[PDB]
Amino acid sequence: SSWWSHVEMGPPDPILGVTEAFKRDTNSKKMNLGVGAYRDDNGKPYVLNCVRKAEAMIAAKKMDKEYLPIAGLADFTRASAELALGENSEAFKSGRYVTVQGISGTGSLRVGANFLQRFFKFSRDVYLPKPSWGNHTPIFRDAGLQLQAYRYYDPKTCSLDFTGAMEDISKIPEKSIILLHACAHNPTGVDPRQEQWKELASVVKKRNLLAYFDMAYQGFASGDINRDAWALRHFIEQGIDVVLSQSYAKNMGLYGERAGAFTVICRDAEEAKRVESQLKILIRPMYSNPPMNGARIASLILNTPELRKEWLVEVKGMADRIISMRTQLVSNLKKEGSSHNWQHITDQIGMFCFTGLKPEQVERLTKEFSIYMTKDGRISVAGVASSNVGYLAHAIHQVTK
Amino acid sequence: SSWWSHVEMGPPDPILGVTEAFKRDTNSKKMNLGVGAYRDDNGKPYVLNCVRKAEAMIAAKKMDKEYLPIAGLADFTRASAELALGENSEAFKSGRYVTVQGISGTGSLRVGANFLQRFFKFSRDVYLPKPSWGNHTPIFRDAGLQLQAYRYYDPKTCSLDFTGAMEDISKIPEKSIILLHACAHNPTGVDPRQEQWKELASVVKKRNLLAYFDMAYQGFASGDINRDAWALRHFIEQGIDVVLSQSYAKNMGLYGERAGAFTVICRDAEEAKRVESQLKILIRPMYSNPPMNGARIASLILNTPELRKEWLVEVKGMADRIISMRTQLVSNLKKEGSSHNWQHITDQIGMFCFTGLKPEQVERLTKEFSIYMTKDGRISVAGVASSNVGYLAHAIHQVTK
Ligand SMILES: Cc1ncc(COP(=O)(O)O)c(CNOCC(=O)O)c1O
Ligand SMILES: Cc1ncc(COP(=O)(O)O)c(CNOCC(=O)O)c1O
Repeated sequence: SSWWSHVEMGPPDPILGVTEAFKRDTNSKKMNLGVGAYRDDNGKPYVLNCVRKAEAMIAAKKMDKEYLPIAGLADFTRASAELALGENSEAFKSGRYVTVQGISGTGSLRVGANFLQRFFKFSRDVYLPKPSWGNHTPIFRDAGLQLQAYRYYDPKTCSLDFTGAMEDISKIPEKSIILLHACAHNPTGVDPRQEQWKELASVVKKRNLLAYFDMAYQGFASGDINRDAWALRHFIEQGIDVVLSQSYAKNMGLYGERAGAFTVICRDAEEAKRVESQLKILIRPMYSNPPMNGARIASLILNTPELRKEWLVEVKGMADRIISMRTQLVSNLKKEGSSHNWQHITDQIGMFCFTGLKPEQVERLTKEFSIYMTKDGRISVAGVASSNVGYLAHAIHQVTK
Repeated sequence: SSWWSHVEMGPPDPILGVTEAFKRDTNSKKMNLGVGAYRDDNGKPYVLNCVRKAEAMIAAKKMDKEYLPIAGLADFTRASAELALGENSEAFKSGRYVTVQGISGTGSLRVGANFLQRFFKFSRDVYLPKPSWGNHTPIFRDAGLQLQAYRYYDPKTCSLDFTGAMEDISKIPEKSIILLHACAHNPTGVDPRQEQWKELASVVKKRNLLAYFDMAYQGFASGDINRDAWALRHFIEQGIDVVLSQSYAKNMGLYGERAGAFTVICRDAEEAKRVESQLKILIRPMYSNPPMNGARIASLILNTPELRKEWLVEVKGMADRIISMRTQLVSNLKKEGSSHNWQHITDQIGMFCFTGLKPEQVERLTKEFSIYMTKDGRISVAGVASSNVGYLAHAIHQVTK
């Protein structure tokens, strides 16, 4: 009897645990469709061109490694607020925002969850779509709030349960918190239609609910960043003061460097100035100040005309390629002799597909073909190259056939 | 009445807030002796030679930016455990350790604080020296444990209150937690003497207290890393299973990149394997995985014969130079006509000096000479160059004279 004799064996990460098991496999044909991670068309991890150049200039500068303020790099902070909101925005123009550099999306999400825990005096409840990205549950629980749900997907029709959503949303108690994904819903690939987004807005506004936007895939739903941010900005200008988490993990392909941000839209420049201070008191006893590299790459890109330009060409190339792969998937499916309807595959947007495979089929896939995906049937199409689309097709067919 | 109208203006960081105010000053002679941060002898932020080369090789490799496991870079993890413990160690030889890459010292400290909160079933109390590094209070409080104190420094004699320490320590309730600094006590510069460390050990062991070591300055107390780790290893081999936080923020001069680690010495390889899993469940809903750059630089240095070698030459050069500056300080003091006793200046070890200046003197210093330090009278000698030792001396004298 030791200090830790009572500490039991906790299970591997639902998602993250998929790269683990993937690593270990000896099949030369294994494919990791586990986490939303882009592979170029050789299915080689891809580092954007503009990032490679952003690193070169920093390099060249012979920059110091001195501690960054508790809120992060001013320049990255400010440039993110902008990417989120648009430069014309009254919110942005007026300075009624506070943006803190955070530990990528996951970290922004959590500083955010702990901020609310601490200053959101109106409710302990955070309402999450059904289904949501797995980590939302624990981020929120470890922070100290309660979890609730609003109906989102409908597996019968492979899309948005707009009447059911509208119903749960309409009954959320005034002033609770609700998590909405900005675009490329994870895990479903289904997003409200402009029109729907206008309606959600109304009911959100009407119930005076605190809107919390998870924006990890901006430029991944349509190949266009301003378009992707539509719903977000439509809210704020409808008079909704949101909170949001942003990640550069996928759109900049900055994954392991970890760069993200957390923002609060307040009412004044003075309120923003007051929240900033508190965000900083909260963040100090956490990790004191954040990782400088990712913030530095991104800020040079966002703030360098040519670097941003290149950035959109290449954020465009990624969205497209995911599209050719969806296309081609469906195609081989039919070509392999698939009897099923694979329309959702090319219907869905973002990095994933929500295929509908049942667990024994997901399991056989892993075991017989070395194709690694989460057991909810979600596969990352992000991860498919011209070279293995055939292989996935076949596999999919065998196990389904 | 907004969401955040009730959120008040919290004060600037006690330490961190000193770089802020420093930044803003227009005096060409301002000096920032606020945070423990090394400046070369031009008093220019210094990036070690071996780091500059570590970056070059990574660069050259054209490494990917893919997500790292929840526990960090295996290689950095393992190499830190070693730097902490020594390669001969039974602890290390046997694998009864779990090391998680964390968000520098501050972050390791907190993962650690939350781990305890969650699995340390024996007490909610963490006993901190008097005085301790400021952030210890809030790290620990935000995590959820209670704070307590053991007498440490004695301002009458400018040293260790060994009878008072021994007394408080001897009365700590069995199984509580106690934070001990490994070397270069922050803020005092006073460390137990080998002999004292042997005695602390006994009373710790005897009371069956959970020893928590904060090791942020290894190679800063003596210019020698193995020596610096003496007390730490002496504990474990006396049968004490500790927990420790390590930082590479000062010894690698990796400040803003943020690389650190948190370790638990358990009883077996299987227990270690069980704690690892739980550490990872805890860390996932936090920041999902940590900043890859610092971990990558450090691991190439620690694990490259030539890179480590260079590393010690240069960790030796930093300790030395801090010594010449202390020396010279005292010297000018006398030369400026100082009536006081400045023996503690050269008596103390590490990055700081605990000068004894009262707040009105600290204040005048800031205001008349542009010398920025914390109000506890602590100055970072780390920060003095051959060029400004004269200036500090004078200043010190004026305000003291
Ligand atoms: C919707 C959503 N929000 C937020 C995030 C967080 O991403 P990051 O922390 O990498 O910025 C992700 C990241 N996902 O990919 C990795 C995983 O499941 O852990 C995500 O899908
Ligand atoms: C004793 C001690 N432990 C732990 C730490 C944490 O250092 P880091 O998080 O930079 O690794 C420090 C860092 N101090 O310098 C910066 C500050 O006061 O915030 C320290 O002195």
